[PDB]
This record gives sequence, C-alpha cells and structure tokens, in this order.
Amino acid sequence: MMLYIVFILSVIFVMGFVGFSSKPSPIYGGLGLIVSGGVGCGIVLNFGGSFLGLMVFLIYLGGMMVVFGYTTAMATEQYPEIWLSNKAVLGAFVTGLLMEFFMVYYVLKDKEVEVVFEFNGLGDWVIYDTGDSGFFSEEAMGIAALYSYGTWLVIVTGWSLLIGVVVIMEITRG
Amino acid sequence: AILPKTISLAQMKASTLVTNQKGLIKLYFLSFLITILISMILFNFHE
Amino acid sequence: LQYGPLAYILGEKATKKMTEKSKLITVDGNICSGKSKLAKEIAEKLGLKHFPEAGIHYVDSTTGDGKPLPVQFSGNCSLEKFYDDPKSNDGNSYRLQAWLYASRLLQYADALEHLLSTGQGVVLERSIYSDFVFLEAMYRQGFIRKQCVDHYNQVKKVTICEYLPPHVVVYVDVPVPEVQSRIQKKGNPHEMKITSAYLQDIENAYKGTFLPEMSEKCEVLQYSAWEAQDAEKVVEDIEYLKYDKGPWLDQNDRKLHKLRMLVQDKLEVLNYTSIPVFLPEVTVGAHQSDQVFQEFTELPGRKYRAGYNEDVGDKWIWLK
Amino acid sequence: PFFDVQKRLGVDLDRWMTIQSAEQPHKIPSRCHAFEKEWIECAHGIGSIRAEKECKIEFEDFRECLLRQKTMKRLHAIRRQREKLIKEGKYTPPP
Amino acid sequence: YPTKETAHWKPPPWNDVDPPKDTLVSNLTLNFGPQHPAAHGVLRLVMELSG
Amino acid sequence: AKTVLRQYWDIPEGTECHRKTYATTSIGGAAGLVVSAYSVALKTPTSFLEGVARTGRYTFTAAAIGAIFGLTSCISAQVREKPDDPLNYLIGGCAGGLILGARTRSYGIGAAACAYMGLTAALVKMGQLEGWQVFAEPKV
Amino acid sequence: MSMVYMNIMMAFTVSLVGLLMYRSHLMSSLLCLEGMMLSLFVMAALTILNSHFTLASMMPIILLVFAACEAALGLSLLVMVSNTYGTDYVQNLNLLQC
Amino acid sequence: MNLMLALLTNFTLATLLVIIAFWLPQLNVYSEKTSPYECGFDPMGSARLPFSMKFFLVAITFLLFDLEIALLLPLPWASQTANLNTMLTMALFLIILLAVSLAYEWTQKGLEWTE
Amino acid sequence: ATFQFLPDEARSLPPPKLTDPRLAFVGFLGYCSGLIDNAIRRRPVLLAGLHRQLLYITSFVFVGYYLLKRQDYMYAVRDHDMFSYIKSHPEDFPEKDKKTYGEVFEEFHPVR
Amino acid sequence: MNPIIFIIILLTIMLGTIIVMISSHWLLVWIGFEMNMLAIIPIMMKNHNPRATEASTKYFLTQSTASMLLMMAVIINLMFSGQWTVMKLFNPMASMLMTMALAMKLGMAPFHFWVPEVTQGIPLSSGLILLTWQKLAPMSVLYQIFPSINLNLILTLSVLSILIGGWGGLNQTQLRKIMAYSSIAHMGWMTAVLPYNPTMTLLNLIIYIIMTSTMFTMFMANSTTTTLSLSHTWNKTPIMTVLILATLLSMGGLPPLSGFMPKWMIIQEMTKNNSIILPTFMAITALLNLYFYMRLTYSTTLTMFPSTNNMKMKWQFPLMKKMTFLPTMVVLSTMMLPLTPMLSVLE
Ligand SMILES: CCCCCCCCCCCCCCCCCC(=O)OC[C@H](COP(=O)(O)OCCN)OC(=O)CCCCCCCCCCCCCCCCC
Ligand SMILES: CCCCCCCCCCCCCCCCCC(=O)OC[C@H](COP(=O)(O)OCCN)OC(=O)CCCCCCCCCCCCCCCCC
Ligand SMILES: CCCCCCCCCCCCO[C@@H]1O[C@H](CO)[C@@H](O[C@H]2O[C@H](CO)[C@@H](O)[C@H](O)[C@H]2O)[C@H](O)[C@H]1O
Ligand SMILES: CCCCCCCCCCCCO[C@@H]1O[C@H](CO)[C@@H](O[C@H]2O[C@H](CO)[C@@H](O)[C@H](O)[C@H]2O)[C@H](O)[C@H]1O
Ligand SMILES: CCCCCCCCCCCCO[C@@H]1O[C@H](CO)[C@@H](O[C@H]2O[C@H](CO)[C@@H](O)[C@H](O)[C@H]2O)[C@H](O)[C@H]1O
Ligand SMILES: Nc1nc2c(ncn2[C@@H]2O[C@H](COP(=O)(O)OP(=O)(O)OP(=O)(O)O)[C@@H](O)[C@H]2O)c(=O)[nH]1
Ligand SMILES: N=C(N)NC(=N)NCCc1ccc(I)c(Cl)c1
Ligand SMILES: [Mg+2]
Repeated sequence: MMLYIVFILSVIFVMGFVGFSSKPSPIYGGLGLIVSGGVGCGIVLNFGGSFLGLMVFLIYLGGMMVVFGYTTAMATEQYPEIWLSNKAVLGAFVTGLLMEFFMVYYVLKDKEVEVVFEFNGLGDWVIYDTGDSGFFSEEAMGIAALYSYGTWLVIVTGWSLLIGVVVIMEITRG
Repeated sequence: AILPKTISLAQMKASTLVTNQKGLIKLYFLSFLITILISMILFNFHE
Repeated sequence: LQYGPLAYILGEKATKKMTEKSKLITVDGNICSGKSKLAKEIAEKLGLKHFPEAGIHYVDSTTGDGKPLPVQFSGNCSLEKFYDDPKSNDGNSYRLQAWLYASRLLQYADALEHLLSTGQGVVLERSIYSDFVFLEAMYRQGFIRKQCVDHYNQVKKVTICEYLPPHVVVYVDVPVPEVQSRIQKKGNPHEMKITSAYLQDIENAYKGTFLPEMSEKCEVLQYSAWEAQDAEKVVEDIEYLKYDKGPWLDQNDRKLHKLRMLVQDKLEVLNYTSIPVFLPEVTVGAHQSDQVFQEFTELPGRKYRAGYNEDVGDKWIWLK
Repeated sequence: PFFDVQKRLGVDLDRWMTIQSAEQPHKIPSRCHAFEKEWIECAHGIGSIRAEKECKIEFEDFRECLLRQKTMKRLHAIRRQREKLIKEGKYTPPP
Repeated sequence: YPTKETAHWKPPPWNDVDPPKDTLVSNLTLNFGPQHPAAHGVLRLVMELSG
Repeated sequence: AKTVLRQYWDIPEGTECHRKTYATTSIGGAAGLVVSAYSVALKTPTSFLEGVARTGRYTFTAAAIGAIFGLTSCISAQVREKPDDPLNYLIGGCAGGLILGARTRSYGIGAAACAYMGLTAALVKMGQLEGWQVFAEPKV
Repeated sequence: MSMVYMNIMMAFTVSLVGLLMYRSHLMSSLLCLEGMMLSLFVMAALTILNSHFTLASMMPIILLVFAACEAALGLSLLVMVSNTYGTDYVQNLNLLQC
Repeated sequence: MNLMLALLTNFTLATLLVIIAFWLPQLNVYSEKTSPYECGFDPMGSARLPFSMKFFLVAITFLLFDLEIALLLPLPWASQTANLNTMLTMALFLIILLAVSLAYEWTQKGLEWTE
Repeated sequence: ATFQFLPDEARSLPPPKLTDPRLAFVGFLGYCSGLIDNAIRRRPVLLAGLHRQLLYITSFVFVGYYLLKRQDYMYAVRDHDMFSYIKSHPEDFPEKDKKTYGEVFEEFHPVR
Repeated sequence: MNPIIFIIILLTIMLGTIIVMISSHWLLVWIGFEMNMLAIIPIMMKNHNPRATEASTKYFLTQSTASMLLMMAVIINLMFSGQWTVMKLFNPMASMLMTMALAMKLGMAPFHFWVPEVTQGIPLSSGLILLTWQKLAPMSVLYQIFPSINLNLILTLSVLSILIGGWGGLNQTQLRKIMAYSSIAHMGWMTAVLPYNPTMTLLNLIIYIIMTSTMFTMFMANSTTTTLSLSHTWNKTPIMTVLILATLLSMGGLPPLSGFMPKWMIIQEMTKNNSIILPTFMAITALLNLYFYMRLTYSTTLTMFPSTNNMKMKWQFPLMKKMTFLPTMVVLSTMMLPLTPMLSVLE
C-alpha cells in the first residue's frame, strides 16, 4: 500500500476539491483548498520536486489567509453553511464523493479503468526513471535557470507584478 | 408563406428569445456547462 | 498647447496657480434684493472676476462677437412674456427655466475654468445650485406642470453632480413686502405684475432648501437689507473665514485635471441639457429646427469655426 | 509565431524552452531526448502534412516514450497472467 | 419589441450612473467591559466598531 | 448524433418504416432535450415540477415531429414505390409542421411550419442524392 | 496514462464544474478559480518532473505568479462589488440585462 | 516513512491530550455557562456579522509580494550559474521592480488604512 | 523571408509606375480624407489648410506605393510557385490532344 | 486616473497582445493573455459606477475561465507531444478546449452572453478597445492552430454567431449593445472562412476593425450612446450624419462600399471548396445585420427627428473632441472596393 502513496494522496486531493467546489461557506471552502494544497505538495514532492511542492503549499497558505480575512468582511452571513446545512451543497458534495469512490474502486479492482478515457491502475511507480546518480537536483537547476535562460520570462512576470500593484489601486479607488 | 409579414414576425420572435435574458452570471455560466457537455456527449467535438 | 493630459504632464497643475485667494463666491437673494450691486463690489475689493447674472443671452456674450442674437436663436423664450402670461399655452414658462438653467450651467463651467487655469477667484450672481428656487416658485403657482419639474430634476441630476460647489455662499435677506416695494421703484411694467405668493415661494425655497443644504458643504453668510449695503463689511467677513468643510478639501491635482477637462469642453458641459425627453414645452419639430438652424449659419461669423470666417476678416484660411 | 520578430531580429525570447532536446542546464538530458531528436529531425522542413504520414514511425515511438501506454499494457498483461497462475498453483516466482 | 418578460425593464441612466444603495453598512457593537482589564471592572462601554 | 443519423441514412429508403421512426424520433427527442436544457438553464423555472413539465413538453413535441416525419416519409416511399424522391420528404416534412401547429395550437404556425419544414426536408433529400456538403471539407 | 492523471484531471473537472455552477457568494467561485490553478500546477509539475524536462521546471512557478495576479484582481473587484451592495452575492450584478 | 511517522506521532499525541481533556474532567453543562462571552452582558448581534477590513489594500498587495519571494527564493542556486552577468542583472531587475511597486503604493497612500 | 514586408527578391520586379492608376486612386482617397477633415471641423472644405490637405495626398501616396509594390510581389510569387509546381509534376498536368469541333460530338437542343 | 498611469496601462494592454502575436511558446501566449486581462480591467472601471463594476466583474469571470481552459489545453498538448511550440495541437481534446477557450475570449455564440452586457456597461472609448483591439490576440492564435481545429466545431460556432448576432441586434436601442451584437455576427464570418483560407480571416478582421473604429469614434464625437440622442446629430453636425450613413451601409455589406469586400472574398473561398449552402445561408442571415443598420440610418440621416430647444445652445460651440484618424478611417470604410486585389499583401 505504500507503493500507492501518490494515488492515495491524489484521492484526498480530489476530496478537497469536492470540498470547496460544492461551495459551502468560504471559511470551509478555504479549508478544503488548504487540504488540497497540502496533499498536492506531497504528490509533487513524490516525483522529485520538493521545491515546487513546498512553494505551491506556501503560496496557497498565504492566499487562503487573505481570503479568510476577506470572508469575515465581505462573504459572511448569520448562519454560514457547512456541507450538511444545505441540500444543494450536500447533494453536490455527495455526488463528488460517490463519483470519486467508484473511480477508485474500479481502477483498484482491475488495476485499470476507463473514466471517459483509459487509465492504467498498476501504480504510479512503474513510469519512474531508473537511472539517477547525478550529484545535484534537476528541479533546482531547472528553476535556477530562470535567471540565466529565462531573461524574457523574468521581464514579463516582473512587469506584470508591478502593473498588478498599479491596477489594484486603480480598481479599488472610488 | 413567403409573405414579408410572416418572415419579419419569425425574426421578431427569434429576436425576443435571444435577447430576453436575466443578466445573471449564474445562468450564463450554467449554459456554458451545458454547451461543453453536449459538445462531447452529443457531437463528439472532443474527438 | 491647449490644455490636456500632455500639458498636465509637463507641469500645468491647478495646485500651482491656486492660492488662499482662489475662491468661487456666489451671491444669492430674492428679486430686487441688491445682489448685483453687492456682487460687483465684492469682486472689486477682493480682486475677483465678476460674472453678471446669466440671462437669456449669456451664451451669445461668450461666442461670436459677444452681442446678443435675435431671440429666435434662443427659442423665443422671454422673461417679459413670463410675467405677462405665466400660464401660457405655448409653454414659454418652462422653456425659459430650462434655457436659463443651461445658461447658468455654462456660466458655472466658465467660472470654474477661469479659477483653475489662472488661479483667480470669481463672483457669481445665483448659480445652478440655487436655480431650482425659481422652478419651485413656478410650480407652486401652477405656472408649469409636474412633468416639467420631473424633466428639470432629470437634467439637474446628471449635470450638477460633476462640479464643485462654491466656497462661499453670500445671501441677502430682504422680506417680500420690501421686495414688492423695491420692484415698483424699478419701474419695469412687466415685473410689477409679480405676485407676492410667487416671491414668497422663492423665499421659502431659499430658506427651506437652498440655505440648509449649502450650509453642510459651503460657508454661508447671511445679510439683511442694511447689512448688505456696506460691501466693505461683507468683504471683511469673507477675508477671515476658516474654510474647513466641503468637497474642496478633498481635491487634488488628479481630480482638478479631470474637472478642468470637462469645463473647457462646452459641448461636454451641455451634453445632457438636451436629453431626448419629449416635453411639449421644450420639443421642437423638425421643420422649425431645420429652418432656424439654417438661419443661424447665415449670421456673420457663424458659418465656420471661429478663425475661418473671412466674411468677418479672418485671414490665412488657406494655411489654417 | 504570428509575427516572427524573434527570427527577424535574431533574438531568442522563448525558443529555448519550446522543446526538451534543446540545450539544458549542465547538459542534463530529458528521458525522451533521443526519440524527440529523431522525430524532429525526420519532420524538419517538409511541413506538417507530409510529416504526419512520413514521420509516423518516429512519432509513435516518441509518443510511446512520453506516455508509455503500450509498455504498461505489456506489463499489466503479465502481472494479471502471473496471478491467474498463482492461484492455480502453476507458478513459483524465483528467490 | 415589448414582451411580458421585459415589461419591467427601464432605460439606463442618461449618464450611466445608478443611485448608490443603502443595503445596511452597519457597525459592530461591542460590550467593552464591565468585566474587562481596561474597563476598571465597572464600566460597560458600549462601542460601535467599523473594523 | 452521428450514429443515429447514420442508422437512418444507412438503411434503404422506404423499407422498414418502423425502424426509421426509431431513428427520427431519437433525433427529434434529442433536439427537444437540448432545447429543454438551455431553456431550463437560461429561464429558471419557478419550481422543480415546472422545470420537469417544461422539459416534457419540448421533448415530446420534438420527438413527435421526429416520429411523424420518419413515418410519413417512409410510408409514402413504399406506397409510391419511389424510394429516391425528394417529394416523399416534402410530405414528411410538412406532416411534422402540422404537428408543431397542433402542439402550439396555431394554424398560422402550422401553415408556416409545413412550408419551411417540408421544403427544408425536401432539400435535405436532394443534398443526400447529389452529395451537397453543408460543412464541406477543405480541398483547395 | 498513469492512475494519478485520472485523479488530477478529475480534480480539474470538479473545480471547473464548481466554477460554472454558481451559488450566491462571489467569493465561493473565486475559490474555484484558485482550485483550477492548483490542479493545473500539479498536473504540469508531474509531467515536467517525470519527463526530466529540466528547463520546463520553472513554468509551474510562473504559473503560480499569474495565479496570484488573477486572484488579486478578482479580490479587487469583489471589494468593489461589496462596497456597492454590502454583500458579494452575484444576483446583485444584474443591472446590465437592461 | 520517517517524516510521515513523525507527523503522525505529533498530531496523534495532540489528539490524545484533547481526548483526555474532554473525558477525564467532571462536566456540568447548562445554558448560562456555555453562552458566548462578552464581559458579562449579552452580545449585541451575531459575531458572524461583517467585520470591516481597513487594510484590505495591503492584504491584496501581500498576495503580489508573496509571489515575489517564490521568484526570489531560487537565487542561491542561480548564483552557481556560469552566466553570472545575466543572473545578476535579472536578479537586481526583479528586486528593483519590487521596490518600485512598494514606492508607488507608498506614495499613493495604499499603505495607509482606510477610515 | 520571415517577417519582411518586401523580401529582397522583389527588387528584380519592375517597380510600380508613379503614374499607376491604382496609385492615382490612392492619392484621390487622400484628397477625400482631407476634405472630410475640413468638413467635420467646420472649416471651408476646399480652401482651409492646404498644407494639411497636401500631407494627406502625400501620406496616402507614400504608404500606397509600398502596398502596391508588395501586392505585385505577392502575385509574382504566386505565379512562380504555381508554374514551378506544374514543372515538378508533369504527370498531374498532362497535355491532352485537342479535337476540333468537326470531330467532337455535341447534342443539338432545338428551340421550338 | 493619472494621465501617465493611463498611458502605461494602455501600453500594457498592447504589450500583452503583442506578446501573444510574437510568441513561439504556449506558456508565453498564456502570459500574454493574462497581462492583457490585467491591464484592461482598470480601463473598464475608469468611471467607477455600479454598471462599470458589474461589467468588469462579468468580463473578469469570463476571461479568467477561458484562460483556464487554454492552459489546460496547453498542458494536455505537452503531455501528448512533450513540447510547447505554438502550432497545430497534438490531441483532439486539447484542440477542443483551446477552441472553446478562444471562442469565449472572442465572445462567439453560445459563449456570447458577456459581450452585450460588458460593452453596455463601459465607456465608449473602452468599448472601442474591447470590440477591436481585443480581437487581435485570440485571432492570431486561431490563425496558427487551424489545421488541428475540429471543422464541425468551428463552423457551428460561426453559424451560431451569425444567427445570434443577427437576431440579437434587432431588439436593441442602445448603440453600445447594437455594436456588441454586430461584433458577434462579424466574428462568425472571420471563423467561417478560417478552415479554408486564413488570409481571408485577416482581411475580414482588418476591415471590421476599421469600420468599428469609425462608428465608435463618431459616437464618441457627439457623446451619443442611444438611438434617440444620435438622432439629434442632424441638428448639430449634418456632416457627421452622412459619414454615419455611409459607414453603416458599408458595415451592412452593400456594394460598392468597402464592407462588401470581406463578404465577397469569403464567399469566393468557400465556393472553391464546394461549400455552397453555408455561404448562401450566411449571406442571407447577414440581412439581419443590414436591417438594424438601416434603422439607425433612418433615425439619423434619412429623416429628421424632433429636437429640443436647448439644442440651440450647442450651435455656438465647435466640436472639441480629438476624433483621431476619423477622416482617414471613414474613407477606408467606404471607398476601398476598387483596391480589393491589395488583399494579397496579407498573404
Ligand atoms: C475627379 C473627382 C470627381 C469627384 C468624385 C467625388 C466622389 C465622392 C468623394 C467623397 C468625398 C466628398 C468630399 C467630402 C465632403 C466634404 C464636402 C461637404 O461636406 O460639403 C460640400 C462643401 C461645400 O460646403 P461648405 O461646408 O460650405 O464648404 C465650403 C467650401 N466651398 O464642399 C464643396 O463645395 C465641394 C466638395 C465636394 C463635394 C462632395 C459631394 C458629396 C460626394 C459624396 C456623394 C457620393 C459620391 C458619388 C458616389 C459615386 C462615386 C463616384
Ligand atoms: C470611389 C469608389 C468607391 C465608391 C463608393 C461610394 C463612395 C462614397 C464615400 C462616402 C464618404 C462620405 C463622404 C460624403 C460627403 C457628402 C457631403 C455632405 O456631407 O454634405 C454636405 C453637408 C455638410 O454639412 P456641414 O458640413 O455641417 O455644413 C452645413 C451644410 N449643411 O451635409 C449635409 O448637410 C447633408 C444633410 C442631409 C443629409 C442627406 C443624406 C442623403 C445624401 C447621402 C449622400 C452620401 C451617401 C453615401 C453612401 C454611398 C453612396 C454611393
Ligand atoms: C471541459 C472539461 C475538460 C476536462 C479535461 C479532461 C482530461 C482530458 C484528457 C485528454 C487526453 C485524452 O486521451 C485520449 O485517449 C487516448 C489516449 O491514449 C487516445 O486514443 C485514441 O488516440 C490514440 C492515437 O494515438 C490511440 O490510443 C487510438 O487511436 C485512439 O483510441 C486519444 O487520442 C486521446 O485523445
Ligand atoms: C418573396 C421573396 C423575397 C421577399 C423579401 C421580403 C423580406 C421582408 C422585407 C420587408 C421587411 C420590413 O420589416 C417590417 O415588415 C412589417 C410588415 O411587413 C412592417 O410592419 C408593418 O406591417 C405589420 C403587419 O402588416 C403591422 O402590424 C405594422 O403596424 C406595420 O408597421 C415593418 O414596418 C417593417 O419594418
Ligand atoms: C428570402 C430571404 C428573406 C430575407 C428577409 C430579411 C430579414 C428582415 C428581418 C426583419 C425582422 C424585424 O422586422 C420586424 O417585423 C415585425 C413583424 O410583425 C414588425 O412588427 C410589426 O407587427 C407586429 C405584430 O405582427 C407588431 O406587434 C409590431 O408592433 C409591428 O411593428 C416589426 O415592426 C419589425 O421590426
Ligand atoms: N423665472 C426666472 N426669472 C429669473 C431667473 N433669474 C432671474 N430671473 C428674473 O430676472 C430678473 C432680474 O433678476 P434679479 O436679480 O432677481 O432682480 P434685480 O432687479 O436685478 O435685483 P438684484 O438682485 O439686486 O440684482 C428678475 O425679475 C428675476 O425674476 C430665473 O432663474 N428664473
Ligand atoms: N488558401 C490558403 N489556405 N492559403 C492561401 N492564403 N493561399 C494559398 C495559395 C496562394 C494564393 C494567393 C497567393 I498571392 C499566394 Cl502567394 C498563394
Ligand atoms: Mg440683478
């Protein structure tokens, strides 16, 4: 069952998505997006990208903290909805869990499944590379190249973040 | 029924169908979901 | 350079020109209350530009050669006819008030433009902010209809919102019985037909709506008949005002640039004074409209844009 | 590109990341480097219409390297067959 | 072309500005004391808060 | 859609009219549902039952036009022994328009529907015989 | 494909359906946009890491950068919608029917 | 496995302490005890009512600035490149632009809380 | 050549005559713009600002000269590509033997 | 808004569009779209009113959704091709998602619902950018991926756009909403010919941009946003009514005006490919566009509607608007048909 770690995490990934896609109160929607960002970190980390997985987890922790503050200010009501409080929320939540459950059940039983498309259920390990013995991290060298190869990328993203500051000040001024 | 009166009436009738909307974000994006579904389920535009 | 974003970028900013003396002053009061005398004397002592009260022919005085045009080019609206038969079938009563508000609207834009571009204050006699008192007086007396007031409020709503109110609202209080008497001494036969109920409605509007409203946003100085006579004592009150309220405290060069862009473009100022609302009193049929517009372009100096009419002496047109 | 200013000005704004056989930091090769090289060199200069037919052999191999779908069917069939024998007592995996 | 569904439609404002609403921008009310370190124990300071 | 249209097109005209009705009723029923889905989504019904009731009407009406066309057209083919005749579809297309008029309870609509649906159906048969392409494949 | 791809694509589809099926809170839907990025980030990262396509290792980072710009712009509009109406309900944003 | 064992142990022990805390003490529950606290008087309105955010603009800016650190974190690795001329320029270019946006928001009064 | 308005090979084509009727038309469009510019701004249409009216004719002619030069080049390229292809594939463009109407049979349709 | 800030943002709207058009990498194309969206929202919110806020929100939600389907298509393409080059996609699902993403960005039916509402809710000058400059980036992508586009999908979007654009405009009195449904109808023509001759997609896009700018610039000139206010123009600037009549007849595609050129050349390329029914259907359905263009001519130029007394005050003031390029654009909108062979420069 440990050879299926990446699949188990991906199951929780979907459960988190169903958690906030059913759209309860954004307080709980934020929590589900945090859980998905946590296992998502673990999924990416298990393919050799510890930096990428840790970054997305860190970035989404900051984003959801601001969303929480905005929720208490602009998206609250007397009785915030949990997943059981509303039929539409519960119905959407139940439907997602059942769809995920039957996908997991059949892919595990057959070691293969067709959910619209063909997916192989042998486990994710089978596709891994077999010949790693370099004395560095390939993810790090690729990311570190943003400052040498990716001059043009640095310019457009750097400009866009500056414009983002300018634009949010225009939008939010009366 | 090549009458101008009938032709102009069908366009009038069709014009009211197209334009008489509620202006609600929720209903528009709901119809997007319907369009995507049938684009695959009914016409196999995805293949 | 004509004023615009480029000129603003290069340094032309309203805060440079403006000072502690860049003020917009308005003198209000009933009819024959002494406004004009007081306003003219305030302007000289403080060294401000004086705009006489905007009449029917104010627009003429700012375009062309400055002389009044024949009345058919202002719609035949007449003040005298209003006093003779204010309940006329031809709707002259509301056509006048609608025209007068547009004239006041244009004068306010000119006044603001003078202040912003040169920094010098201005003195006005009534304004778009007090023009409604005549509307209410007309309605109470049954001179105009409910629809006309609705139309007036539509136009006022989408035009007065763009501007800033005066810094100072000088007001002269002269009770109706004295106003009555001061009218006969004027000797205009048409004015003497004015009823006192009409003048009372004017007073009630000023003291009922105008002054209470303008107190929250401007400095309001009220003077009696004799108080108003010493213009020097009025100027003394103005010179020591605190100026600590109203929207002028919130104005920065970004806002005053946008404001100055509006007031220098007169067709943008007057845009909504002709909204397509078809009241009988202000609607003109196609044939009358077309025929009069042909006459207007036949007036000296009016066929072409100013500076391109060589029937009045313009030169170098082939290089302009 | 709609306007190939990069190839006009001799400037490389983004062609360096377009393919995985491009020059990588410290000469670290992608897993499917050989297949992509072979497919790209086959189809160079003849256009997509010809390449779709004439470079099919190289593209299917490259596709096989990328997604490994035929490899997993070969391994899935063996793993399923082996367990079908385990119960029947017809196979003993080696030590 | 008028219909039953569009009967309630009205032309937009001439200047494209709809009047500001007052849907309730209410303040938060808080009992600051009496039982409170900074209220000296017998001060019920009823305090209307925006943030 | 391709499958149902192929089934209708890939069986000989005028033979086995009970099958053809299955194909044209399926096309009609499907079109009625597509209208129901967009109509229900864009014009929210007041209740669940109204939304289902509206869906039933559109799906029934569209399917009824589909069945009658596929039946009227095929019966005339065997009756007249003219399998490859656009005239058969003109009758089949008109019969559909009459049903639309009855379901909409409007002679004017029923009269207009016949002319447009009858002539549209007749043109479709000509297109099949002549090889007319609606969405033509790029060639030059 | 691998069985992890089944779940990540499922996650993207779930958040897309959550996005297209609005309720009331505009904030709830802005979350679904953030979710859709998260699934796209994970799926892109897996493909790039598994193929060992080194230079592409930086584009998931770039993906996140413009997700924040997109989220920040969305929150800026939500603030302005809330100021006008006092809630973030999307049913209030229907003036432009007429 | 070491890390997952460490995480499982940490949160298990925390959960165990909560379980003891709730099942070991003697409970005495009634309405007045569990009512919300507000210094002795009953609260006025719900605590779920909107709470104005006066730093809303800074919070949005935090999003854009928090992504910058994700772009700047790889810099210790970027310093190993042979192409040191390019990285140093681009590293400094990014930081300067981050400084420019702070200067723009500062000067425009974006850092001051609304009233 | 990629992203070149006029590739180098276009120089071996004869440039458009400055008396090209199409160019004369482009100059006429420039003149019409100048008159419209006077009209919308309520200036004397024919006389006002001849310096401005002149820059209209010149700018239209200047821009229109190079558009015409590239137009001609792109049709020359089309023909060059087409004729070369016909030379590369003789079997797809065979030379039929043309019969005379004395031999070819055509049906007669009387108009009665 | 500060004038320098307005210029910088406006250049960023253009910069994002340029990035899309010069990029060879799908990620940079996606970046160009995000940059363009980030810079156009502040131009919609410029006048700060509840209608601008609504329009900006509806625009952001539609564009943000489309961008997400675009990126999904890109990643699927990377999965099945291991490359990022902007060209034909290598997966039919990727093509469908990218095609729908670009249809949403363009506002093509049935993804069209936002175009009339966003256009109505923003100032005329912002609507001009929306209905013209914002078409360039999505079209430049379609121009490059059309070999893998599903023919049934693209032609269905074309047909629906022409019908819905034609029908939607019949019910409108707001000029900004008439231009929105006109835009939807014209997008259908550009994509209808794209599978057959992409050069004619460019020709139709260019001429549409010229004519659309000409109309918006003349609406801006008199600050008119409704039919009735536009009907007062004859009593202010008679010349402006003749220019509007000529441009509206051209948009309607009447010979011998410029706007007939795209319809003429698109019909030609489709009949070379044995497509007779579709271009015949498209031309007849375009008569819907001509009908609600003709009404604007009747109330503007060919009759004289009632005026108001205050209109006389406007006679004394000259037009002050910049009206940039209006003399040149109006001549290009009407008198280009004799120079049609010049279309080969786009080849
Ligand atoms: C060899 C050239 C043959 C000419 C071919 C003309 C083809 C149409 C060209 C379209 C451009 C026309 C000029 C643009 C309008 C400007 C003129 C105007 O608006 O009013 C007329 C004006 C006189 O009025 P005013 O305002 O007082 O100016 C004082 C100057 N005397 O100015 C004048 O006195 C005369 C200015 C020209 C008047 C143009 C008349 C309208 C032409 C457009 C109608 C359609 C043209 C015919 C269509 C078939 C195309 C051949
Ligand atoms: C060359 C090959 C290509 C051929 C294609 C066809 C070319 C057409 C190009 C059209 C370009 C627009 C140029 C139109 C110029 C018309 C001249 C004009 O506008 O009339 C002058 C007058 C201007 O008024 P104003 O400047 O304010 O001075 C006071 C005078 N009233 O205005 C008025 O006062 C008139 C007010 C009454 C309105 C009457 C409207 C009916 C006349 C319409 C004629 C124009 C029709 C254009 C459509 C195409 C025609 C073929
Ligand atoms: C709006 C919702 C969007 C949700 C997105 C959902 C995820 C989309 C997954 C895209 C990948 C689907 O993958 C699809 O299945 C298999 C993959 O081997 C392929 O299968 C098909 O093509 C290949 C050709 O080489 C062969 O297997 C075979 O000819 C055929 O079966 C399809 O060509 C491919 O399109
Ligand atoms: C036969 C093959 C070719 C035929 C082509 C004919 C297409 C139609 C051309 C005319 C279109 C006119 O469009 C519109 O038609 C109707 C009637 O017809 C007119 O409407 C008029 O007739 C109707 C009914 O007769 C009256 O209720 C209405 O009061 C009256 O205004 C509209 O004022 C006109 O604007
Ligand atoms: C062979 C190809 C034929 C091409 C036809 C070209 C399409 C032309 C489309 C015109 C459609 C709009 O035209 C519209 O027709 C209806 C017909 O009733 C008219 O409507 C008229 O009759 C109805 C009732 O019958 C009245 O309620 C309405 O007050 C009256 O005006 C509209 O006033 C007109 O605007
Ligand atoms: N109906 C109407 N009459 C107006 C308006 N403004 C001025 N008038 C009239 O114009 C005439 C002169 O203006 P007044 O200032 O009020 O009278 P006055 O004699 O000049 O007395 P002074 O205030 O000292 O200038 C008065 O008879 C007014 O009734 C107006 O906005 N509406
Ligand atoms: N129809 C296409 N898909 N391609 C296209 N636009 N032209 C293809 C043929 C062509 C036509 C004119 C010229 I001038 C040239 Cl050089 C080449
Ligand atoms: Mg006076």
